Amino acid sequence: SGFRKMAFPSGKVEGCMVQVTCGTTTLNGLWLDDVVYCPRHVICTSEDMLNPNYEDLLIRKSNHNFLVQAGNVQLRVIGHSMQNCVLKLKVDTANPKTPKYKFVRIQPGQTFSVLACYNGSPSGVYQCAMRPNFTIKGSFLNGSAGSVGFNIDYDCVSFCYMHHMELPTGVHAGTDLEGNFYGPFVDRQTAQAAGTDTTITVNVLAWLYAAVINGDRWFLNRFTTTLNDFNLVAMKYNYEPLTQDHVDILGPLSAQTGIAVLDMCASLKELLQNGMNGRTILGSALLEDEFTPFDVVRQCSGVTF
Amino acid sequence: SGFRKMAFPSGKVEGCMVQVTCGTTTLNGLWLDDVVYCPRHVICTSEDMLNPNYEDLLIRKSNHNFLVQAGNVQLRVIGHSMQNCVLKLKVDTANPKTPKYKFVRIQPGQTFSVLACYNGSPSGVYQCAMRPNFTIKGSFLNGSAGSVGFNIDYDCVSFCYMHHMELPTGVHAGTDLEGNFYGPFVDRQTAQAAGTDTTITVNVLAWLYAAVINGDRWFLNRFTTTLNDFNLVAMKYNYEPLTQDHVDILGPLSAQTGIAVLDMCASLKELLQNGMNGRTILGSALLEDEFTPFDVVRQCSGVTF
Repeated sequence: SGFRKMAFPSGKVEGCMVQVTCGTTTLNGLWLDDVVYCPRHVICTSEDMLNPNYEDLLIRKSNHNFLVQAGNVQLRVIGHSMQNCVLKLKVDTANPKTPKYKFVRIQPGQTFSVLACYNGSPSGVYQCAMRPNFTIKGSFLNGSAGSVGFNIDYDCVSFCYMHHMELPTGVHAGTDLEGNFYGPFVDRQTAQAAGTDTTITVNVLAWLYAAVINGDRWFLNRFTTTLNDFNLVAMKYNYEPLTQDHVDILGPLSAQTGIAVLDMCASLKELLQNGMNGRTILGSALLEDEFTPFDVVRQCSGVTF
Repeated sequence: SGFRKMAFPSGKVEGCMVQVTCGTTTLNGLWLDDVVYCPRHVICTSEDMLNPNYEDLLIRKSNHNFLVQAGNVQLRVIGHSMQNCVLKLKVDTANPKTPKYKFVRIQPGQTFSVLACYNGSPSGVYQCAMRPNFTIKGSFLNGSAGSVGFNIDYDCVSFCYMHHMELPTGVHAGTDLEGNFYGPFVDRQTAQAAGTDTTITVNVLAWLYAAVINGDRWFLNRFTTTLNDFNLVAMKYNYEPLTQDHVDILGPLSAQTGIAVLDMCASLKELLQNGMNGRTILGSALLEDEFTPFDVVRQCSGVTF
């Protein structure tokens, strides 16, 4: 019945999006309860970009110097504070659109939906995944700093990301809602770059299982292999090595389809060692590593929120 | 700065979604003002799937026999009517979430976002395009009939599609909000199938222009060609033939990049006649035909709503 990349409905999250302007820089922030969260480098100026020191900028900042906008409505600020690398300003106006929310930190390989917004107005929503080098291959333009990626579980919203900068290589770096950076990055213009990227294995295995579910079975083989062999193959073809947790997590899909994991390992090894022979899987001629097993289960079972 | 497939924020549309139940069949509908629109085959039963006649069923239908669910809230229905192939039930409760809306009919090649819903609750959003055979390659499971695809223009929402059935071939068919079917399809369980499909040229050209904008210009050539030659090669490789409107519409992108359309036509002909030589463009090894020029302009210029 098809298999398409879909993101969570960005209905509750967009209601808490606000705009903040300080001096000459303008971007967007999140408005939960009566505290607004924004990137810390909004107090930084063009001159401060060579070497910024944030404690002096924070102590020298006053309440009136900061302008906060919710669409056309400007609120009032009665206090300010800083937490790690994220500024949280005490705003006297509580947000009636605040949903039930949780703050979580995600490990590499987990997928989340990002609501891209410019100048405090939403523009679009799409899915993305955390690369092993702690980067995301998203689509952001200038002035888009402050967009937040989120996950939805029934009623609770889990926020996991917040855009901060764009690397010279064309990838993006961000921090969690508590101010901790994702990977070895700092908010400065020194020699900042990411490491070597490796394609994930669990995501491509889940994608293959979804393809088998949808009716594509031409790549199935009749062989069985060990686990050290697949670990060596993954490390040899630039893939993250497989573990016992990664072979247990595929239990639901394997039971649903009836095909063992080692057979899929052999099939994937034969696909890598021989290409796709010109055929395409789910309309793609290359392996996709942006489908976690949970996404495959949810889309193929119609779980709704 | 990246290039991803993103859909419109489903915040205003999500609040207008409601659920209906009649007899044994249950699905979801749209609630605008104080009239609800639902697919017309809800009044059919298991026996009616061989040869249904709707006039008698509407004659015998009463107000109390129809159950409407707005989340947990049940409304009141005062009267019923049908327009073409869509049921319009007069509900005495006006929808406070009704936005500024327009009803439009789209031609093949235009893209829109679909808010998939199950049992009256949203599930996800994704982009899709109207194929020349009047079908869409979406991801819908059983009981998802009634989801509506929409477009957003600043403040006005344009609704263009509504899911009705799943073809045996694995594609979907739907009707506009007025009730006219998209292509030769009837809401009956008989011999129904689509025609031959072809890849749309303008979407591929827009995708190539976006790739050139992002900095991937390894396929650029130094040749010029006529327009009849491109028409011949498009019809030769099963592409929709190009026109003068399709060469004028690419004016903005071509002026922005400074690359003539005929040069891109020659590059595309040489790509099709020789493959991609193992290289990839924007992370895909196959040509993409789901990016209209408007989408390319909007994403590369950061137009927000």
